[PDB]
Amino acid sequence: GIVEQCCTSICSLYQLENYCN
Amino acid sequence: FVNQHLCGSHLVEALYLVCGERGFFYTPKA
Repeated sequence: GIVEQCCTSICSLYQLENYCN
Repeated sequence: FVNQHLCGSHLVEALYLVCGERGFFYTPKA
């Protein structure tokens, strides 16, 4: 999930936007 | 500001900035 993608590893705008409504 | 390790409030802050008036969902377990 987001923690694995952005916390444990380096985040990206692409991934963050996957979590916008 | 988005290209780094973001945890906890740092992550939520980034989501807030990026998503704007769309809002977002933060699911640390899922």
